[PDB]
Amino acid sequence: KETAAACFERCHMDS
Amino acid sequence: SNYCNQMMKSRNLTKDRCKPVNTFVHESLADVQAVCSQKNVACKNGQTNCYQSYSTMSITDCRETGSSKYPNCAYKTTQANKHIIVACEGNPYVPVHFDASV
Repeated sequence: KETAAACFERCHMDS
Repeated sequence: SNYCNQMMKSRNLTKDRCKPVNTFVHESLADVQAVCSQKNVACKNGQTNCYQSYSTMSITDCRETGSSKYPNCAYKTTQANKHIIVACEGNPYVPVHFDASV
């Protein structure tokens, strides 16, 4: 299962 | 296609549905994680585990058009420099939700 922290990075980070 | 249509699909937000709204942050992961120890603010839902960045950050807002529907999701792309508000949780205390930008 994808963690809540991993989900936030996949959905929101684009450095 | 536009950045939003491209990135929403690449990041698995629109491969299996169309998500109405999503924001992408053009800052390092570490600079976003740093917001969890910045300005404590209330979340939209009333919880108190939200934090606002001191600085404005480079962000792209993606929002579905009025006629957009799966599988042909269509997005309007808006680029801006705004402060971000994230909800944080856990050990380490890290971002778990993107609440808003201001």
